This record gives sequence, C-alpha cells and structure tokens, in this order.
Amino acid sequence: HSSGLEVLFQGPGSTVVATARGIFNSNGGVLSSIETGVSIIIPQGAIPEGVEQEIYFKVCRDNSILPPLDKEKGETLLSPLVMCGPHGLKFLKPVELRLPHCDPKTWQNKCLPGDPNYLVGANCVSVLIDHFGSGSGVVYGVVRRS
Repeated sequence: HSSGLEVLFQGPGSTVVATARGIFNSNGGVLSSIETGVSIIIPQGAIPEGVEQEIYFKVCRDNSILPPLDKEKGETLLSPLVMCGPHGLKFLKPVELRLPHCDPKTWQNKCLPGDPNYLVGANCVSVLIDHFGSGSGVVYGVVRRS
C-alpha cells in the first residue's frame, strides 16, 4: 500500500472543473490553481529567451479517466487530475509541479473544519517535467496502490 505520481490518459468526455493558465517566459515563475490546489513552479531557464509559452493545466474530476490501478484491492485516486495545456511541449529544464494530495485517512472522511486542509497542501505530489507529452488526453494523477 502506497501512493505516488502517475500519468493517466483521458478516454471519454473528461470533466474539467478547474483550469489553470499562465504565459511563462524564460524569466520563469509559477502557476497556482486554488480551484484545486495545484501549483507549477518553473525554474528560471526552463523556457528559452525571446519566447512566450502559454502553459495551462486543467484539473478534471476522477470519473472520465483510464485508471490502471486496481480498485478491487483498494487502489484509487486521491489527487485532482491534470490536463497539460499545450501538447508536445519541451522545456530546456524540468518544471516542478505540485498537486494537492492529502493523507489516505480522509480518503472517505466528511472532512472536519478542525483541519480539512492540514496535509491537503503538505503531502503534495511533486513531479519534474522537462517536456510535456502529446496525447489525446495525457493527464496526471496520483496512484493509490493497494
């Protein structure tokens, strides 16, 4: 039993509930998405000079996706999916992507006001992207093993 980062694919009509977008230049910067809690930090250099790349990640719901995990054993998704804006992107340096992944304790908890955001932002999933693949629905997603 363990959790990690994985790149899932979208088959049917994906459910886009959140959409983060931000044009980034060689200068660098980060793209935060409060709608879900996902933030992408780009190191000063990932993007070349004299260029402007519109990087937007759309956070979808966990319903219209192809989860390779095994729910029969208990596996599942505890992190909001993501849809890479541009398809076939290649940075000069890897970008740090962070997702709002909480502990498995709240996997089915009603969520109390005492600390419903405690680890929601602490145990975030970090993934480095130098180049973003190009697929019909190359999305991300935390894999909850069983």
